[PDB]
Amino acid sequence: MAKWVCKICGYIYDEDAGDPDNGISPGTKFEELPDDWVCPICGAPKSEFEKLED
Ligand SMILES: [Fe+3]
Repeated sequence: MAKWVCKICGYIYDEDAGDPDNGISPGTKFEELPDDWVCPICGAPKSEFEKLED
């Protein structure tokens, strides 16, 4: 699945890994993340992520 980078800190949200420590099971697409999910490292909102795709 896709990977998205936090433009502030460089954390990669990997849809295959999810973010289970913050309530997100593996396989959750970035668009399916709750509106108040933030970067687990720096706290940036979803708006600050970019999909790693051409
Ligand atoms: Fe971040």
